[PDB]
Amino acid sequence: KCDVVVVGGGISGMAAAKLLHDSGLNVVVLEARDRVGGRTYTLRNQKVKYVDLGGSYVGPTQNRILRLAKELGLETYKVNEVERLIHHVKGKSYPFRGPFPPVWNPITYLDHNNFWRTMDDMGREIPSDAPWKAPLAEEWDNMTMKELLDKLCWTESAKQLATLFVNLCVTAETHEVSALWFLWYVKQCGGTTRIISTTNGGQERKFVGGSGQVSERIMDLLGDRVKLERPVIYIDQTRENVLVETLNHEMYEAKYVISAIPPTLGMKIHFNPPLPMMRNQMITRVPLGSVIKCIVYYKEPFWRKKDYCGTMIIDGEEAPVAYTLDDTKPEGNYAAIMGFILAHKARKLARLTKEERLKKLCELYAKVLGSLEALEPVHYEEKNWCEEQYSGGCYTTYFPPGILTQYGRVLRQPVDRIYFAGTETATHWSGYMEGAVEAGERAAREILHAMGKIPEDEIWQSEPESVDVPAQPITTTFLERHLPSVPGLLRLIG
Amino acid sequence: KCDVVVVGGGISGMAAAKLLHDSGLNVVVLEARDRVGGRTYTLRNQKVKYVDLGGSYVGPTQNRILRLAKELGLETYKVNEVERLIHHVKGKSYPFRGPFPPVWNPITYLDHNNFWRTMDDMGREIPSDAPWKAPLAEEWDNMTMKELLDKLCWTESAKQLATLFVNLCVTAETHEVSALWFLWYVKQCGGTTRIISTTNGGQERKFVGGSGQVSERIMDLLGDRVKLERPVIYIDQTRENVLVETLNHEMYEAKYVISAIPPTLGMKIHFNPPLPMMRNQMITRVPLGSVIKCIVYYKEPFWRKKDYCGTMIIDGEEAPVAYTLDDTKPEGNYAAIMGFILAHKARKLARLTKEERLKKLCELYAKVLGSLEALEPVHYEEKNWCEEQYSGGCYTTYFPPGILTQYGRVLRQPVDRIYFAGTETATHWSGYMEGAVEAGERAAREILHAMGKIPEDEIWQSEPESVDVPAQPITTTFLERHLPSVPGLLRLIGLTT
Ligand SMILES: *Cc1cc2c(cc1C)nc1c(=O)[nH]c(=O)nc-1n2C[C@H](O)[C@H](O)[C@H](O)COP(=O)(O)OP(=O)(O)OC[C@H]1O[C@@H](n2cnc3c(N)ncnc32)[C@H](O)[C@@H]1O
Ligand SMILES: *Cc1cc2c(cc1C)nc1c(=O)[nH]c(=O)nc-1n2C[C@H](O)[C@H](O)[C@H](O)COP(=O)(O)OP(=O)(O)OC[C@H]1O[C@@H](n2cnc3c(N)ncnc32)[C@H](O)[C@@H]1O
Ligand SMILES: CCCCCCCCCCCC[N+](C)(C)[O-]
Ligand SMILES: CCCCCCCCCCCC[N+](C)(C)[O-]
Repeated sequence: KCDVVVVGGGISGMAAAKLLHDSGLNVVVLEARDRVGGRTYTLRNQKVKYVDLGGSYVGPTQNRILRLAKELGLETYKVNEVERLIHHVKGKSYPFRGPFPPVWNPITYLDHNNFWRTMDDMGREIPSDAPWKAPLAEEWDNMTMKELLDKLCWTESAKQLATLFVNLCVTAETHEVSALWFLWYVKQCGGTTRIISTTNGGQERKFVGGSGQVSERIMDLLGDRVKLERPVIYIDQTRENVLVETLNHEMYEAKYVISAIPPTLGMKIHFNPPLPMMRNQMITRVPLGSVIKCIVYYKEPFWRKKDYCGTMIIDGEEAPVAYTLDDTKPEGNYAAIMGFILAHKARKLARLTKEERLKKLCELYAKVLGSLEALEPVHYEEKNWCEEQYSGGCYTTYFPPGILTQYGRVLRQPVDRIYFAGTETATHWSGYMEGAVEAGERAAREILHAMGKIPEDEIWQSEPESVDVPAQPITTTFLERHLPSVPGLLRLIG
Repeated sequence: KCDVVVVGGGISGMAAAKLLHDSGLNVVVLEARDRVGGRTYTLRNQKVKYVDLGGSYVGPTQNRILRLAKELGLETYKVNEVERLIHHVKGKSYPFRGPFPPVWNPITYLDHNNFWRTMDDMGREIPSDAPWKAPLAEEWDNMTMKELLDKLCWTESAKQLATLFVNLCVTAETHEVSALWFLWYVKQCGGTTRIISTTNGGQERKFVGGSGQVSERIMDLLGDRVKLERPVIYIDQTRENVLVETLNHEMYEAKYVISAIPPTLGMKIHFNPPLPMMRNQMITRVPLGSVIKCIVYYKEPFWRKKDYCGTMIIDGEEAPVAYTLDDTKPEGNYAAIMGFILAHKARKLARLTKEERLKKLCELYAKVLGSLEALEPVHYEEKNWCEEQYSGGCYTTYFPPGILTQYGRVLRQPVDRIYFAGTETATHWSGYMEGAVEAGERAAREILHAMGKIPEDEIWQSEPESVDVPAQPITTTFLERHLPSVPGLLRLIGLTT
């Protein structure tokens, strides 16, 4: 008994399922896996209490997920940043404060500052709405992030940090991704400072008890309406009602469909009539990134006694993990260090066993933190999202050179009675649980409008700022704004 | 009755289905569409007699498809190249002979000759077998064709021809594709001259009566064994026998499976257990190209009376088609001009209607050939492969930067009892009907060897050269081999100063 069938049981699909349900429509969520959540997964066991193996951090400006979470009963806590962060470079650890690791060489400094600034400068020229309408869309999209970096960075030290920055943001290589798309990505989160910041940015907080809780609690509000172990394999739009068919043979009929699965994963559904050419091809050109999330558990948060907060930014090819955060529960309990094994390394180290990875991570953390204690883990958890069939990767989808301009506007164009959600279709914090909410609700409202229940006026809604997580605005030093680039200085002579 | 289930009813799947069948095994071909052939499709109707709307040309060195075709009863005929070809550049038409349009400016000449030569030089370093083992695999793979071209080409005239060359070979933009992969592609066909040549190259000949005939005639040899309208949707390897399930609900059980569908199209099958991480992700990173094949029929082969053979190479953004060949049947009958609408243009002009495209093609062919007669088409056929669900595109699969080195060796690595065919897994003329044969048969022989019926020794077989289409070898002028590059000349005169 269905007005709308939502494909996809993740935050986006649930967010949508709920909005429709709240508005008095009969919905149904068909979910392939034996669990809701998708790219969020909260493991619960005795050694760990709870742990986010998937999507986890939420921050200021991410108002939608914060709102939906509150209403569903959930609370946040601050990720630990009281003590010092560590930038570990060329085999040595240098402690620091603030978002960016400091650089002492005045030339290198000019270069670094210019890089971050130019990402943001370039970004101001790309609309979130429609990145392909950027004045230099063609040029920028026809060129990789590695190219742009090779051009923009006069120092090896800045090329390397920039690379790490790209690797960490989108779990792909700089040579894999289009410049236009990457620049769009960063800007639709609020620029470099917002995206890279723990305190006052994207990694500020986590949900008490896990984020799996979000889509779980929505499943509760919907009773028997969410159907687990139901992978959709066929959508048929020939008749008056849309027929949607699952791998186990059940048939569902609906006036409308929200597809809230990752773009490329539409490949997994057979369509009748065939999809329009643009979409048929678009969905083969949009891969997801590669990451292993790893958590190592320790008797005590030892790092803090050495005045380290747990954050490590680790340069170099040999290091299996480039970025860590402290994962100790808000109490002091269950101390842990979180880390990502990114991009090409997620492929290299997947060859090893669970134990061999644990060993490599510990030896690293031991070197970086300079403490024997890191060699004594009390427990370990990991997830390699590269092997998930109904995910395709993590965190999100990336666009190779040339594809955003050409196939861009396809992603959220309705196909008859199919409407498209999922975070990759958001316009603010796309890539994140936030985007998942934006997209989920907009797609729902699109259907509402088609049924003539709300005006076009009302499809895209703005969101009131959170009271519990107010957003400090981002500011820049006069010197930051005005210092020359390395070439610019060379030009200030001859 | 199933020892091996073949998914994929195209030339590769059939080539395979037959090899196994001839060796006394019970096979089954499960095919999604209501026809075999796949990326070959031969339209038959009264206005046209027959027309290849899909894969069509065969040439010297393409011995496998040539052999399989002969044994199946088929014959070839030469594509028309008797008269002059046309290079149409900056609004004007310049007739010429030989494979390459001539260039007169001595500087530009050096640049052009060096470009073609360097494609081939770089290629000699890449193993067909395993392109990712090239000495400079990382560097080359991390970089797009547009990048390599921007670096290699000192003249705009050469950048443009090189771009067209890329567009035409792989139906993609230079900025879309990895340099390593592209250089591999060209070299596994026999280098630039072989790939671009009509006479004595890849476009020498067509099959009399169509190429759909190839897989069709194999369907005949197999009786009721090919099951049309059967799209596979689930493969299950948990048990002793592999279960394969179709969209209409039928179950098939087999000791082994050949998947002979385009790599990325495996996405369309749900697996149990899940695929290994590498494949699972590989198959999202491997798109197919974009092309519309367009044939315009005329009362007579009028071009020939003007001493033009029908070949047009057309530079420039405004032209909807960059390359045409003469499609007149070997008799003189049903005169026609064949042309491709490539890459980004395939997306742009799909917006228009059948008639609007015809008009644009006619106006172009009229300008290029300089004859009002082109404005008077007697009939028109077209296929836009971009809209094919069970194809994904045409002609073949292309690799974006970074993917070949990382995900390369995954393409033809067995997954338990699944073995992988399809042309994208060939090593000689991959991308082509030839490749489809190579890969089909190798896959089949892989299974044969797993059952201990033939030695490992015998999985990859070499192929005797055709008697009807012998291969003239490729040669180069002394001057071609030794003329400086543009930079090389700049160097050569900076050693007087
Ligand atoms: C995995 C990853 C993601 C991630 C992260 C770290 C990693 C390791 N860290 C994050 C961070 O800390 N902050 C944040 O905001 N997000 C972070 N994420 C990204 C985040 O997980 C995603 O942005 C978000 O969860 C996306 O949600 P969405 O709903 O848009 O996509 P999904 O979660 O994958 O849900 C899709 C559901 O659809 C089901 N599915 C797939 N195919 C089918 C078929 N064919 N039939 C029926 N159902 C299907 C999937 O199973 C899934 O449940
Ligand atoms: C389309 C294109 C191709 C082409 C060409 C021009 C264009 C417009 N010109 C060529 C040229 O002149 N010379 C040449 O040698 N080849 C040319 N081609 C390329 C050529 O067609 C291909 O290289 C070759 O045909 C590839 O064959 P292969 O067998 O390897 O791949 P396929 O033909 O697509 O066959 C696949 C079959 O599998 C079926 N399928 C797909 N999905 C499923 C599922 N899920 N279940 C069951 N069956 C499935 C497809 O329908 C297809 O029949
Ligand atoms: C200049 C420091 C180098 C970059 C530091 C910022 C780390 C980026 C964190 C992005 C993590 C994204 N995600 C999904 C894990 O939240
Ligand atoms: C230097 C002339 C410009 C390139 C001319 C060669 C045309 C390449 C033909 C490739 C066609 C491939 N295919 C599949 C249609 O056979």
